[PDB]
Amino acid sequence: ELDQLRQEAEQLKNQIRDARKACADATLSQITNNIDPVGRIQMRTRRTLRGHLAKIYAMHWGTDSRLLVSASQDGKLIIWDSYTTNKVHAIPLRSSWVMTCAYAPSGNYVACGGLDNICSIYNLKTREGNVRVSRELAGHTGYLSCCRFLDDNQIVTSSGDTTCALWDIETGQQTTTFTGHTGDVMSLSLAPDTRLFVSGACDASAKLWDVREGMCRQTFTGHESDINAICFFPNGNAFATGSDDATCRLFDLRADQELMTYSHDNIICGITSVSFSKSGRLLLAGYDDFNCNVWDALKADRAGVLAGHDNRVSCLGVTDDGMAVATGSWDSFLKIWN
Amino acid sequence: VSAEDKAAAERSKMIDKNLREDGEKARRTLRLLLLGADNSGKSTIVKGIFETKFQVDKVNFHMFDVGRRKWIQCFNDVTAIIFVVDSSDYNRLQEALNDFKSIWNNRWLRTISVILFLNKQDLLAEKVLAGKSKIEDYFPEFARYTTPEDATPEPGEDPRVTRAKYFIRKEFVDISTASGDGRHICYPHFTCAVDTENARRIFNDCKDIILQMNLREYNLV
Amino acid sequence: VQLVESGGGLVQPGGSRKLSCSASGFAFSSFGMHWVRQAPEKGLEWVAYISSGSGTIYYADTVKGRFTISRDDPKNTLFLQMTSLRSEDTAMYYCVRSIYYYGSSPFDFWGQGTTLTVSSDIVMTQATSSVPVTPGESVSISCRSSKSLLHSNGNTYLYWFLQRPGQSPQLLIYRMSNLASGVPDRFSGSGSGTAFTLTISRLEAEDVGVYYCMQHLEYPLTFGAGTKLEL
Amino acid sequence: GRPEWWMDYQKRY
Amino acid sequence: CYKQTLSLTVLTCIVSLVGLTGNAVVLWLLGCRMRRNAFSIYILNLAAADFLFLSGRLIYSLLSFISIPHTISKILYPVMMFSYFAGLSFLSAVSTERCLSVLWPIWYRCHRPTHLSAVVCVLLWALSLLRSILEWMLCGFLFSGADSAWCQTSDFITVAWLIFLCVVLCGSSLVLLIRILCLTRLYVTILLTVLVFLLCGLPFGIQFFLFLWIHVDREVLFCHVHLVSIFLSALNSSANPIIYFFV
Amino acid sequence: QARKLVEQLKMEANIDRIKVSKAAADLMAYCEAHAKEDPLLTPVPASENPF
Ligand SMILES: CCOc1ccccc1NC(=O)c1ccccc1NS(=O)(=O)C1CC1
Repeated sequence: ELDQLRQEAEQLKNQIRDARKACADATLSQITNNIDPVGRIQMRTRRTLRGHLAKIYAMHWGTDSRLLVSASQDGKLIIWDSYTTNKVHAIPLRSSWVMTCAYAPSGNYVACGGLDNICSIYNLKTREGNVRVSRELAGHTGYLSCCRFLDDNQIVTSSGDTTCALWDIETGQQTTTFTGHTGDVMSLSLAPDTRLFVSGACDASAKLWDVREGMCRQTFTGHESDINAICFFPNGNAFATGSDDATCRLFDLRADQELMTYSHDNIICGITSVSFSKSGRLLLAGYDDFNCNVWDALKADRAGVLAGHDNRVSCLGVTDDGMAVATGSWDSFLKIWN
Repeated sequence: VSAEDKAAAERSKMIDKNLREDGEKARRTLRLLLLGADNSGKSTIVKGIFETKFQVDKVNFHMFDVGRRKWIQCFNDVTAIIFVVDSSDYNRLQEALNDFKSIWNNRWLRTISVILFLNKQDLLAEKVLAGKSKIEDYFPEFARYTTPEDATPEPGEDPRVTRAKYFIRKEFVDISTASGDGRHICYPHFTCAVDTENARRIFNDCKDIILQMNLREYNLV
Repeated sequence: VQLVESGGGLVQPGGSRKLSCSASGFAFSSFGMHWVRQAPEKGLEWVAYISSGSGTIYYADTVKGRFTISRDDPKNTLFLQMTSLRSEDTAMYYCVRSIYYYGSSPFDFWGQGTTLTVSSDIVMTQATSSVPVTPGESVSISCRSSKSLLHSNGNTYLYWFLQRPGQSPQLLIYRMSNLASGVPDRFSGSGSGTAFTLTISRLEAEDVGVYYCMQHLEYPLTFGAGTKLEL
Repeated sequence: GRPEWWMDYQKRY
Repeated sequence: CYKQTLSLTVLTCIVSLVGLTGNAVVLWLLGCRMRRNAFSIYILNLAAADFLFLSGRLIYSLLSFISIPHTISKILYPVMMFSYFAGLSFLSAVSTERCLSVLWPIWYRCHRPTHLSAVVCVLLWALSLLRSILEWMLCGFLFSGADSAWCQTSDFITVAWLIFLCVVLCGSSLVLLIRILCLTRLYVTILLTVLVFLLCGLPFGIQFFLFLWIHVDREVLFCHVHLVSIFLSALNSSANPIIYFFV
Repeated sequence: QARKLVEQLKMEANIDRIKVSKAAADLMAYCEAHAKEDPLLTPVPASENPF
């Protein structure tokens, strides 16, 4: 019966919470008490990339750690040469309401998406010298929130239709559809081994998916508002989330629960972006109060601030070698910090 | 700088030129967001995205409707929002009032003005002369309301219609007047389905929106 | 991608001519264009260059003052104006497209040339002038330069070209290490400043001709003498 | 010529 | 006059100091913003012109409580007056665009060229530099023994330039209210800006260049009209950052 | 209908969990091993930063 199975859901809910409390012997704050703090992290704006005439929603770094792509509501993807500030490409978009962008690991493709519900793949290095739409991936019934390449032929897309999809770009069809979120999926992050990825939705839950099998291994629930940003730890055994409750949280994949909470009474605004450092000792988070905060991932202590933007910090990324961090804002500027 | 980094710098400067030239066109177009529940006659005003272009008095206008708790942040720098209400289906005016209240008090729409069209004022007239359906069932405060003496702008229409017509408008203005701080304004209008002045009305209201933005640039308002 | 060129013919000394090249099949307005000639039996020499947007024009000192380069971007055509023609102005004239951004490969496409028959600098040398190589054998082609092509940005600005008999030259290596698009992986390049090598492992037919090494560090652009491979 | 009624500040050059 | 001369020169030191610290912050704050709209560009330029003018008011005020050499007064003059006229023309340029924003609001925000304010400001800096060269050529070292009528013609244009700026300020402000009428902060700000300019900006500049050829009095002209104008001018420069930026 | 919720909750409930103390140490040990490689924690010299 519909009521009979309803109790079976709550019976297992306390059975899961029983296993989580059995495995919570100590806390990460207890173990990392006798470790040296990082001190004060003083980063300076090394570059200011200008040219976007509207607010910036997304940026992504290339794997060479020199090229990055940026998306703006003006309707254009710009590819910057961060070292020399030069623009490599300016890609006009069919729809101006872009919400995300991605950079293929090979460097051959960039992706894009927004309110048109279409993930558009662009061919960066072809003959004819220009940039062309390689493929348009239709099939989502809600807006596209985030997208990441697994390879040159496989991309993963999240959407406001409460689903995530895995696409074969050659054919143009969803290979796998991931279901289980009850709200608008807002972000995803790919594991270093690319066999798993985490999702974050507006139901205040994070879900760990299996790219191959196609199912949901784990569900993490500690937040109390929309989860806007998600990111793996470099180790691949943990990930960090940022929500509208002015709170970051660290979840352990193997312990199946939250380890640490990054909160401060002075912050009351939401978190738009999150990223880690190369070692995993720095948690960087962009906020709605115009600035970015660097956290010690192991001690829940602020280590610095990146206050150099005149509007909301929308996107944020760290280079693959850890040499720099880039921030984008609604003030239409990108800044490289080192 | 090497030989082909000067050429890279020169190519970058040509990209800046096209970006600047394309943003000049974007500055001469006014952008609108179209909003309103289904059955409101939303797609018959100017008689995931469905863009629509129209111009009036040599000014470009560019209107969007999305077919909202999250994506509404993208439309944070729009010139106005056009909210459309079926002012004749009394069963759902409460939904229209809570839908309008969420938009008005939204955190990212604090400086965006709303142009309020009340479609189906020809169907509101039939529902009030016939007398079969009354406001007072759905809104108790109707029996104690009276058309203001100063406000007598009803040309050639029945007195019973003008009271219900003005009561429905107040239910939306009082939401706007409550918490707006004067940083954004609600412009109300009445339209039936076939009013051909709807472009002029958005224009006159958008000209008032640009005037207030210009006054605040110079610390006059 | 095509670059067909027209003009040519016999011109008396002191005469004048106009050489035109038309592009078809690529975004012509975003490519810089070069004129490179080779004398009837001699090597490759660089003439002129016009940037995208026509903002930068360079000439070789031999033709400076009496040669004008121009382009008509809407009509997809490149020009060269001959004035005060000389007996040293007889050559196969080639048109070359170049695009310069981070990671680009300039001098990708050369065009079939036209023949005109008119009746300091980085000197860089290919000491070997002729090499007979048996098929299937590794062969190394080397050239050196007067100064270092290694720049402060870590880019070494040396390029390798191949000219098969009766053919326009094509690019093999750009910036001394990178293979061009559509080139077998058996081609490799290496070397430090002022000492460079091109290795052809598992040599085959249709892999013979004259090999040139161009420097792109500074203008004027300099080519090598040409180390040729014969069966 | 320069008027004789000028003060010190009125001879500015 | 020895009683008043010390009283007004000390009071000018205080105003000049508070004005300079109010103009350094405006130059610093407006020199850091990335957007810097049309209004901020005039305010940035007027803060610059008020920095030079108040610095000249502060150097001469300090070396007046002491008895220092007079070589400064001949070299600090064509800087103080160059900055003074640059400021009065930037007040008139703010009022004019404040009126154009109201008369044609769509044109102002959609069709007004993005570099009008920068180009107008370098014209007004140049028009002041030209006016100071003209005053030096015709009243100074070069045309010294020629005649005094060439100096008097130059002083005539300075008065003409000062009145024309007044008509631009008052005309631009007046059309704004006529358009608005045909709403409290608007009337408060327009009359405050017009009065501070009329009663603290123009008196100096008009009394100096008019009374430079009308023999009035040794005592009334100097000790009651000149020093008060000097104080009032320093007051006007020390309040423009408050009237125009900090509100 | 609602049997997917109980089928999903069952698969999620049948997994081996390491203790939080063990999980914290692995994070701690990864950070120490890679602490000498990231520039943002301990800044690289002025001649090694490409920015
Ligand atoms: C003659 C009495 O001058 C003062 C008395 C009290 C305070 C300041 C001043 N002068 C000044 O600020 C002043 C500054 C720089 C150069 C000249 C100055 N002289 S001037 O009179 O303005 C006259 C040129 C118009």
